[PDB]
Order: sequence, then C-alpha cells, then structure tokens
Amino acid sequence: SQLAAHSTIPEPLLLFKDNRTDTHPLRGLSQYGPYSACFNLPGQVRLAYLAPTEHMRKLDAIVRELQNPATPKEATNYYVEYGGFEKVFKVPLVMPQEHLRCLALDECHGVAANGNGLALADKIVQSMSGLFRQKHAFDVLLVYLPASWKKCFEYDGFDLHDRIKAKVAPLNLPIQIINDTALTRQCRANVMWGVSVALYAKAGGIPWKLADWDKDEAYIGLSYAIKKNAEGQEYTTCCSQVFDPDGTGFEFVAYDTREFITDRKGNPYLSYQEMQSVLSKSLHLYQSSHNGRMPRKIFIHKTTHFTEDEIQGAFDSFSSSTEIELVQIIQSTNWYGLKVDGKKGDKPVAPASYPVDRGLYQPLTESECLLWTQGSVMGVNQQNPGQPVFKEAALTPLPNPIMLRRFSGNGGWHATCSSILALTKVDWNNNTLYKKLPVTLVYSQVFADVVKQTPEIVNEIYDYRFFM
Amino acid sequence: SQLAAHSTIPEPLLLFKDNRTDTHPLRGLSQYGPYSACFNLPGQVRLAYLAPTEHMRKLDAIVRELQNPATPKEATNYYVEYGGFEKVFKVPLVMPQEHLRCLALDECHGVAANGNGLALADKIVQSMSGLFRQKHAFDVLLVYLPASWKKCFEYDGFDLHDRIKAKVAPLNLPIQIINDTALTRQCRANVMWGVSVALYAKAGGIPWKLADWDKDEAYIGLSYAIKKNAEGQEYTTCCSQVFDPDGTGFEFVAYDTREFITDRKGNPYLSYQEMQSVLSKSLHLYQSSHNGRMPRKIFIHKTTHFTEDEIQGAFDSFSSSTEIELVQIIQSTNWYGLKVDGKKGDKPVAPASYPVDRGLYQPLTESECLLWTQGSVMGVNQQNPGQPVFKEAALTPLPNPIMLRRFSGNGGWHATCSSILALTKVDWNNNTLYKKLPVTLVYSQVFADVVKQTPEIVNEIYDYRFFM
Amino acid sequence: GKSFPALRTNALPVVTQSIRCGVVTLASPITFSELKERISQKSPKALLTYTEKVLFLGGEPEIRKIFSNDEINSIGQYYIDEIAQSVAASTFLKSFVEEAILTALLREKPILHRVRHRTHYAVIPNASAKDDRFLDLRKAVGFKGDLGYITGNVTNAKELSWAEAVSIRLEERGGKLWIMLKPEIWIKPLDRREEATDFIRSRRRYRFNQCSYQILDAWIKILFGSIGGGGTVNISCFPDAEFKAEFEIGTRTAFSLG
Amino acid sequence: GKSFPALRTNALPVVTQSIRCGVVTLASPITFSELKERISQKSPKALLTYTEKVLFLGGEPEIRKIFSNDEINSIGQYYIDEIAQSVAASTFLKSFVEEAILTALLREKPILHRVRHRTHYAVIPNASAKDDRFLDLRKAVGFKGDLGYITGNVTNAKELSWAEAVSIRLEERGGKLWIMLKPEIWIKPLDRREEATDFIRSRRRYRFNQCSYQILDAWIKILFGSIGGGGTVNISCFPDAEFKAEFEIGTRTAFSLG
DNA sequence: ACCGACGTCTAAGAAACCATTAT
DNA sequence: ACCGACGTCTAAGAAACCATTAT
Ligand SMILES: [Mg+2]
Ligand SMILES: [Mg+2]
Repeated sequence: SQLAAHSTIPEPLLLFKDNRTDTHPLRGLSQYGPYSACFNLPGQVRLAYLAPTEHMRKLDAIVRELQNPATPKEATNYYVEYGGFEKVFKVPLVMPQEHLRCLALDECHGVAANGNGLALADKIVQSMSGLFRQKHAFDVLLVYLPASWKKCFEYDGFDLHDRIKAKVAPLNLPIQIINDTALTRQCRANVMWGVSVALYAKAGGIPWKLADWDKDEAYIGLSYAIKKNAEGQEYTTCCSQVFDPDGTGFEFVAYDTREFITDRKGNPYLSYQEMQSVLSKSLHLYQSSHNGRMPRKIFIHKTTHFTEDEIQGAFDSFSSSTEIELVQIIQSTNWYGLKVDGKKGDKPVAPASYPVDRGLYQPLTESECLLWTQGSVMGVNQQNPGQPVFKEAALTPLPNPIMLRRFSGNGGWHATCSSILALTKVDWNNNTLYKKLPVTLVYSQVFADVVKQTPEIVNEIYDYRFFM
Repeated sequence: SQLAAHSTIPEPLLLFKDNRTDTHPLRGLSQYGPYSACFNLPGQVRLAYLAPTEHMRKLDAIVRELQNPATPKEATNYYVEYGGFEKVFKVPLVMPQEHLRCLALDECHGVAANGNGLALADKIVQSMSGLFRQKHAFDVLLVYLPASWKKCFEYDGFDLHDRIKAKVAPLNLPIQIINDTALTRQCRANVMWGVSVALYAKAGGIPWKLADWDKDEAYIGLSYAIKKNAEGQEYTTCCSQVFDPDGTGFEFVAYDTREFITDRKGNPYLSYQEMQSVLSKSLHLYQSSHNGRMPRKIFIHKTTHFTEDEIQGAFDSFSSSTEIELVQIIQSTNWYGLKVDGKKGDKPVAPASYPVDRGLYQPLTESECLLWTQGSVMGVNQQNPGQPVFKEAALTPLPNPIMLRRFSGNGGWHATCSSILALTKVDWNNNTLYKKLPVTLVYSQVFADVVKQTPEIVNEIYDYRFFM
Repeated sequence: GKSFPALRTNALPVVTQSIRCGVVTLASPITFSELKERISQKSPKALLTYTEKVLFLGGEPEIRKIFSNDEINSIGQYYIDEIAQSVAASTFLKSFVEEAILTALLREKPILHRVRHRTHYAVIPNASAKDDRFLDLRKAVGFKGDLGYITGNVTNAKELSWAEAVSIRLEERGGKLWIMLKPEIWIKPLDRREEATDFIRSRRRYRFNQCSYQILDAWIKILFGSIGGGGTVNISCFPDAEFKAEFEIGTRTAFSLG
Repeated sequence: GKSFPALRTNALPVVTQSIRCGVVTLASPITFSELKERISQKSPKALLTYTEKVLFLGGEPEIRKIFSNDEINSIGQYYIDEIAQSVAASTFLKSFVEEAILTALLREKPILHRVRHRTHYAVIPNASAKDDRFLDLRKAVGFKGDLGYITGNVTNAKELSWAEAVSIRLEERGGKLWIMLKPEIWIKPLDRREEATDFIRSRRRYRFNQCSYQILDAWIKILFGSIGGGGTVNISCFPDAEFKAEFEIGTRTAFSLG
C-alpha cells in the first residue's frame, strides 16, 4: 500500500575562486571565476592548431568567437551569457603564432579515402610531431577533423577518438577535438561554454569542485567494455579513482585492471587476485597523494554485481578500521516517480506542474534504493527565480531514476546517496548542470573504450585532462 | 699515503626501442632500434637541401651513402657495421623532390670574397626563404658551405654557425650544417653514424635515453661565454635543464639568464635576484611538464664556484621539501691515476695494460672529490670481446679526471657521481661513447656562445633539436 | 512519511499470498521446447509452464487436448505457498505468475492483449475506441481541455497503425510483489516500430507530470474499474475450471511521504 | 680500502708540520716589486718572500747583501705553525713553501731546475745523460725492452733541444699537504716549444698505463734515491745556514683500494 | 555410472545508429 | 682622515688555433 518514508538531499554546492559557493556552474564561473585562478595556474592558456590547410579558417573563427562575448539562444532558463574567455576565466586566451599552427600532411586525405583509420591516427600524430619539440611553448592543442573523414570515424571495432587520445596520452600533450557539430550549432553559447571550460581544464586548471568534501574518503568506479573478434569476446575492465589531496588539488585518474598484459577475460567480473591487485593499486595511489595516511572509508561503484570473490578481495585489501561500501548502479529500472504538490491555500492536493525534484531517493528494501539523479532543481532558473528547471525536458518528459544495491554496509542511504549525487557534477567535459551517472563510471567507461581500442598503454596511471 | 676507499660506478644503461637496455649506443641502434620508433615518431624523415649549384652532387652523394650500408675503417674496436638509415631507424629517409632543393644566391660568393660574415649569414637565411611556406613538406634541412668560404667562418667575436643557428631558431626549422669535413674523411662509419643520429634527433624523435632515470629529479647546468670589444668585455651566462616528462619522452631546453635585455655583467657569478629569476623560470618548465608537481631534489652544475649570494638565492628559490644540490665541475686538475691489477695466479700485482676504469671516483676530503669521466670501459669492444676500450687513446696516453666540489648536500657522493656519469652519454650530437663533461654544461656552453653571437633572441626557451 | 510533496510510483501492491495450481505428471520425460511447440500447435485455452513437472492453470479438457491419454500419468494439485519467495527464487514461476495475473486482469474487458520483447502490453482496441469507459483517458491525452483521440493512423506511412497502451510487469522486492505500469504507444504491426519513432516522440513530448498523472489514473480506472476506493480489486483467471487463480491487488498506487 | 683493482695517484704525502723561518724587519717600507728587482739585480743565494714582512730561508750574509745596513732594522725568527692551513689561506706562504721544498729536493743532485708559466720543472742535464742513476728511466722510455734515450735533439729542427723532465707542484686539500709529479718533455729554449709539439706528441703517444707506471717509479727513484723502503726521505734547504727548512716527504705515492 | 553440450526463462548492460535541444 | 688606483700572488676558465683518429 504505502512505502517507507523517502528523503530529498540538497543540490550540492560547487567551490569557486576564493572559496565561494555556487550551485550553477556557468553562473558561478561568470560571477566569481575559476577555482585555480586565485593560484593563477595556468598564468595563460596557450593554443595550438591541428587541421588541414583548407580548414584553418574554421579554427581561427572558433577561437575568435571564444574570445568574444555570446548570449544564449536555446535553453535560456539555465543558460547564461558568455562574457569572453579572458573576462570569465580571468586569464587570457592567446592566439597561436605561425610556428604553433600545424598542418596535416596531404596523405591524411588519401588515407581517409581508403578507410584505414589506424593509418589516419598515425598520420595525425606524424603531422603533430613538431609540437612535441614545441610543447614547452603552449599548453593545449586544438585538433579539427573535417566531415570528409566521417567514414573513418567509428566503424566495427575502431574509434578514431580513442586511438588519437591513446597515442597522444604518453606524450603528455592534452588535445581537443573539434568537429562540424561545434561549428554548425544554433546555440553558440553551448559551444563557447563547453570549449572554454574544457580548454581551461586541459591547460591544468580546475574550473570547479564540490564545496564540502571529506579528504579521508576515496571513490572507485569500475566499468567494462566489449571487444568483438572472430575468436570470441574480450572484456576490457578499467578503474577510475576520484579523491582530493590534503590541499588545493583534485585527483581524477583512471587506470587499467590487468595485472599483466595479454590476460584475457570473457566475463566482466574479476577474480580475487585481480580485485586485490587493482584495489591495492588504488590504495597505493591514495597513499602517495595523501602523505602516507590511509583512507577512513572507501566507496566502490560498479555497473554489474559483486561476486563473492570480489567482496572477499575488497574486504582483504584494506584493514579493519577502514569501512568499505559496495554499491550497484543500475541505469534501467521499471519504476518512475510522480510529484504531487501538497495542500496550499485554496488549491487542494494536486500533481505539481514540474517533475520530482532531483535528490529524492526512495528506500525500497533493506538493500535496494532508488536515487533520482535526474529531476528538477530549485534556485537555478534565470528567467524566473521561482520556477524549477528540468534539464532533459526535450528528451525525457519524466525523469527515470537509477537503482542502488548495497552488497555490504550497516549505515543508512544518506551518505552513499549524497556521495553519488555530488559526484555527478564535476564532469568538466559537459556544459550542463549534472550527469545521470557519477563521474567515476563515465571516466571508467571512456578509459575502457580507450584501452580496448589500444591495449599497448596499460599499467600507467593517467589523469582526466588527457581523455576529456 | 692511504686515501679513502674508492668506488666504481657501473656504466649507465641506455634505453632503446620496446624499453630494453644496451650500453653501446651504436650497437643498440643497429640491433634493437631507436627508442622513439615505439611510437612510430617520426613516421618518416623528409629531407631538404641548401647548397650552391656547384656542390649539389656532394649532397646527393652524402645522402645516398647515408642510405647505404658502410663498414668501419678506423677505431674498429668500437664502431659496429652501419646498416643504412632504414634498417637502423626503422623509418624511411625521403629524398627531397624538385621543389625541396634550394639554391643560394650568387651574391653569397661575392659576400664571402668581401669577408663580411654577417652579410653571408643574412644571405643564407634569405636564400632559404623559399622553404618557409613549404615547411609542412619537410622536417630537417641540410645547409652546405663549401671550402671556399673558410675565411668567413670564425674571426674576432663572430661565428657563422652560431649566427645561423640563432637566425633559424625562431623560424622553427631544424638545420644540419655540413662542410667538406664530412665529405673528405677516411672513416665513413664515423660520419654516417654521427649524421644519421643527428638527423633522426632533429626530426623530433628520441634516439635513446637513460634507462633508470627518476622523474622527480631535475638537473641544471650554467655556463658563460666572453665577448670582448673596445670598451671591455661582458659575460653571456646561460642555463640549461635536463629532465623527463611525466609520460614517456625527452625534452632538453636552454634559456638565457638575463631577466631583461641590455643587462650587462662583468663577472660570471649571478646576483641574488638573478638566481631567483632563473630558478623560478626553471620551476615553471618543471611544473608544466609534470602537471604542476614539485621536484623532490634539484641538481645545479656550474663551471665556477658558488659564492654565498648564489647559495642563498638557490636556497630561497625552491621550497623547503626539495633538497638543494650545488656542484662545481673542475675540468682540469693536477691529479691523474694509474690502474694496478691484483694478484692473478702466479703473476703478482702489476700495472694493467689499460687505464683506469670509467666510473671510478676518489673522495679527497669532506666536500671535494674526483670522478673519472674518462677511462676504459668493458663490454663495448667489437674486435676482442674480452678486452676493454678506452676511447681517448689516439690523443691522450692516460685519462684526466674531472674534479667535483660540493657546496650543499647531505647524501653521499654516490648519487652525485651517478647522475653526472649518466648525463655524459645523452648527447645525441656525439657519435662517440660519452663526453668528458655532462651534457648540461655542454648545452649551456653552446647556448652561451649562440646568445653571445646574437643577443636579440633572449628570454625564449629553446630545445636541443635546434642547436645540435 | 511526515510531509509533502508526494512521490507517486507505478507499483500496485499484491495482497494474495498462495496460488493453487495443478500438476500434470508425464510418464515420458518432456522438455520446454516441445511443450511450447505443442502449445503453439494446439492453441489451448489454458496457461502452462515446466519447472520439473508441467504446471498448468486451466481446465482438464485442455491439457487432455495437448497430451494424449497414454503420456499423462497422473494429475494432482500444487500449492505455491509464499508466492513472493518462490517467484524470486524460481524464474519460471515468476513468468507463470505474471502471465496468470495479466490473464486475470484482461478478462471480459475490451482491452487487446499483446506481447513485445518479453514484455506484456494492454492495448486499447481500434473498434471500441468510443467506449464511455475511455472518456477519462481521452481527456488525459488531449490538449487545453479538448477531447483527444486514443487510436488512429500514423502520419505519412502506408498502413502503419498506432494505439495508446500500458505495459504490465511483475517485480519482486523484499518479499513484496508489485505490478508495474508504464504508458506506451503501441504500433501495429510490431516489427515496424522503427518507422514511427518520430511520431511517438512527438506524441509524448509535452506529457509532463500533469499529463502523466492523468494518464496513470485513467489507466488504473480502465483496468480495475475503480480508483482510490480504499479497497482491493479481486480478479480471477479461468473461474469455471477446477484449477483457477484469484488475486487481490489494490487500486491505490504505492506512494511515499516525508 | 678493501679490494682490487688499485688506484695509484701522483701525490706524495708531506709529513712536516712546522717551518722555522726568519723575518727581516726594516724601518722603511718595502713592496714586492722592488723586492724582486733587488733579488734579480743581486742574485741572492736564498729564497725571499713578502707577506707583510720580508721572510727568508738561508744565511744572513745574503740579505745583508740585498739590503744595506741602514735599511734593516732588526732580524728575528718566525714560527710557521700549522703549515697546511697557512699555505691554504696565504698564497705567498704557499709559493714560498713550494719553492723551499723544491730547492730541498734538488740539492747535491744532478738534475737541472727550470720554470715555465710559473710552474717548476726538474729537467735532467744533457751532460750527465749516461749516468747510472738514470738507468731505470732509460729503460722505461725504451721500446721492446731496449734502452731508450733520455736526452737528445728534436728531429727536423735547427737548434731545438729536448729532455725528459718532471713537473713538481704543491697542493693542499683537507689539511693534508701533497707533492704532485707529472712526467713531461722539456724543450730548450723555453720559448721555442711551438716547434716541437709534433715531437712531444709522438714521444708520448704510446706511454700507456704500464709504461707511465714505470716512468713514475723511475722519477720517484731519481728524485728521492730510494723506493719501497717503507719510510720517509728527509730533505733540507741550506743545511749550512742558520735559518734552514727541513721536510719529511714519503716515498710511496698516495693510493686507494676498492 | 558421470560432468560436457544445448534448450527454456529471468536481470542487466553494451555496441553500430537516430534523434532532439529544457512547460 | 677614509676608500680608490696600481703591483705582487694563487686557481681557473675561455677571446683563439693547431693536431690525430682508439694497444
Ligand atoms: Mg592529450
Ligand atoms: Mg651539433
């Protein structure tokens, strides 16, 4: 008949320049400035170009428009005006000189015509060679892939994005890919906000971070990818770790699960040895980045369920004093929720005009809970201060929640729900308020695609800046 | 007459393709492959010419015999068979087309007859103007000066090599200068190995790097050059830095000491604010290449001693957690060493047939010691597998040790001499086994000479690939 | 629960706890594939499943149509006590219970029954669109208080047809059984659903919280006949036959306060 | 030291710790330049230096020759205690003690004394080339076990002369005083060393580690007169005079083990 | 005198594509 | 009367200019 009492958690706060809090990312960025601007790293954001000589004009056009103000056109309820790169980020955006504008060889067009994607990525890096010598002179490289290369973008078992990112990752060169999507979109402010924030993050800056974070907690997310070949299937599993250091930092890294190279798995669930190995690597990274202390309590998030050996390895890799939480994330569920307003004035109990608020979680049983990572948020709207805003109104008429399964734990759902919801906003690669999934899962998925595409880069920890 | 016990440092290991070690550089390139071939960078080494039309066939001959195998004829104890560019570097060396071959203006002959070197350098750089817009069509340019221009090469206060290198440094086009020395030498293996390694390095690749090198350490070398004029003289002191990025790769850069242009000094020693400026600038590169992390320990090498002012500047320019190492390298000393073998069967102790080993360091007092950068090395011989090789045998009958004075340090000599010995082989401009001086001082001296020749290129950071 | 706003789900509680089914014992071993083949070939007026013996809901004449007298050894009765635990533990029991509940709900009522992608759907018939019981659903779908069509022809297609429907699913959580409803626009034929995706998207684009609440209430009223009556609606499948299943499912959807 | 191979340097330890020299207190003021001018004009049979007062080793009749009776006020003695750090801190004392040690070394012994670029050389005479005390040095510079010449003329030269020589330097490191040797081919006249660089390069081309060891041992024997005696050789400067300097220099070159 | 091949049925997600941009 | 021009002297390196090619 009636379920147990639910609860809603406040929309989490983002930290900005001089320790200021703002719920709206773009509004806070325009009004206070980026978090790393107070420590002025980078002092400037230097750019480099990677495009054919026939498409340099689009690149200089997009940088120029990045340097100039722009106003929102679509989704104006949450979308604020762009005030220009140097005004918003308090740090200039330099337009690259003649020696920092790289030209791809003409062989790239022929390779694209012949459909060899791997040769295309090799040719792009071969073109970008000189930037390796010049990498001291700039920070971030802009790469433009024309629409004439579409046939080599993503076919069976190949991905140009993952290949190029994997090839340029060891070179310690953050790059940005620009397609016709960023250039032929009606809402220029979306392109401007997203590109500017991504460039600032790639140059080494921190656009924002959660306000109230405990530095004694670690977050782990494991996701898997599917590789198809004639022999069978191989499951590429990679782990992502999120935590903050003791001071003025933000660690967002991903690393592979494989103990040795050429260890093939046909199922997503990892063995006892593999769980011990990966969780110990996570502990070692946290140890290095935390002056030798161990985490008081650890969160592990996974797409699939925890088998018994995995639980045993998780319990055995850490000590007894450190609490361990295992949480299942399920995207698809049979439940949906409807918001009903209460009795106010003369209007009786009636359904609200806007859907259920984001942050509302429903405890289903002693081990399962439904968390609404999608919903309406108060205090964000620009047109009407009192009107709620729902991001995916043009996609989902109603929010569809996700379901959490607790495999081990004695505490309540408040802590895990707060952590999961707070971890949905620090994806600097998007330009919207929040993500449906926590950032650990999406970063693990991206690195899983990257590792599956190129398996030669394993056993090296990599930061988010190289794969966003 | 009994000194402190000496210790010998094992010969440092060089890293090659697929992360595998070999001491002998040429042997490693022949049998294992270059380190940068792992990333297939450069995919190809396109080539360009700049010679008078009377000396074109010399350029074609040198590139051809670069592309063909050659056998050693002198110092055969060390040099191995040369197998051509493609077999050794696993990348092709592409000959220039019709439009990638350049002809110097006929006015160059008249300028050389007039003896004005600066006009000759200007004419060469202006003749190479046609290559600037086709820079995308090649990577490394060869320039040829025939023997008829000897008299305009080096006179008082002038250097054609340094002038041309300074002029082409901001144009962002590596050059390789060849004269009749390369074409009229008996030992073809010498020239072919040197030119091949130099061309591959100037193509942007990493021929080889040290095997066991820490990424938390940085090394700084300071040298000075003297220019004299009617009024007096001033000191052109510069700086250089060797270190490896967070990812796999190599970058080796040098920069000027002068905080502002037209600052004049009459002694090599640097002021407090000068040390602060230079060390803070070096810190910027270090943080830029390592995602803003601090170096755990810093090494500074100078050809002159450190006054109290320099020590205070160095100590205040870094954080408290980073240990500060100041070492003065005294090339010429009054000491030399003789090697004595122990009792071997019936034969008693007797002088060895070959000189002292390279890697032997003798602690003299609390802060002063001699390390043998010159000596005999075992395991690199080709004719006789068991007989050591001492390379400077054709000119010096005995090695001359270099003398090291410390000004700051808690740890023992082991790390200091180990680092100094390791840095002696990373000079890709050197076709022999090693250098007497660490590569930091070599690049500092070369850049000091270049800046002394042309002081208009100050405050711009330049890597080795432009001055090797 | 202590305060507002309210969260209204799609889950209808099930009050029944025991199902009395029949056991058909085979002298010769039987498999699921052959049982399904016989079901398809004979088209019986009963529901059957195979965990370890053929469990059926319906009448003996039916399973004697499916099975010859030689094959059948004996016929008995089976009590599925603690239905929730058995459904959670046994997959075939879950499918059987879901099918039985659907067949009990869609009896003697003008609602088409269809299946898509292992899921159960209740589709409004085309011919009986103007029925008076559909007035609430017609009001819920229209715009600005105008009466709206429930079924019709899709735009710009040869003979593609569409009709508004509800998906019925069974879910077990913590020892309690829930029935799940999700409004969804059915397309006939089933295999041509891809050709009308833009049409469905256009139809549901502004189906916000208000319209969704109205549609859910209308579907509850259509399926059960009463809404918010405070009681339970009793449905039975094959009431004439000896082996029948009756269910007690409430009309008020599970909700949460506080 | 604990193991082999062994390292043999060219440094001879100096065991002396104090020098008892005399001072020349003169009423009128004295500078180094005119002091050296008087030395050149008079050619004293003694060594003189100027730190703050005129310091000498030798006999008083000499400085009475170089200074008239009116100029000299009084004569006393100076105790140079802690010779090592005094030599390190004071340059004049370093050069003075180095000259005194060399003059003590080359007394009543048939080796010429020469100076080039303010560095001291011990050069064997042409006239006493075939002396028996030079047999070891003749053997060392020989080829295939044959006796080798230790003095001669430079090939393709008009009047150039060459001889085998050793350079002696004084060095102070860490409170210990060392005497350094280095074999070198001396050329007479000094200013025509340009014309014989090919000759020196050819002569020193094959003087490898083994041959250099023999040359160093032969020169140690020539300089000190004993080898491997396990003790120290005492050398003195002007033993007949009142103010004399005596030194205790070992014969075994400083060595180090693993 | 068995543990491998294959059928059924749940849940849950991932991969080559499609499509809109916030009552 | 104090500090600024000259001389001496050590160590030590670089304006430069010739070589010969590894027992
Ligand atoms: Mg990158
Ligand atoms: Mg060079």
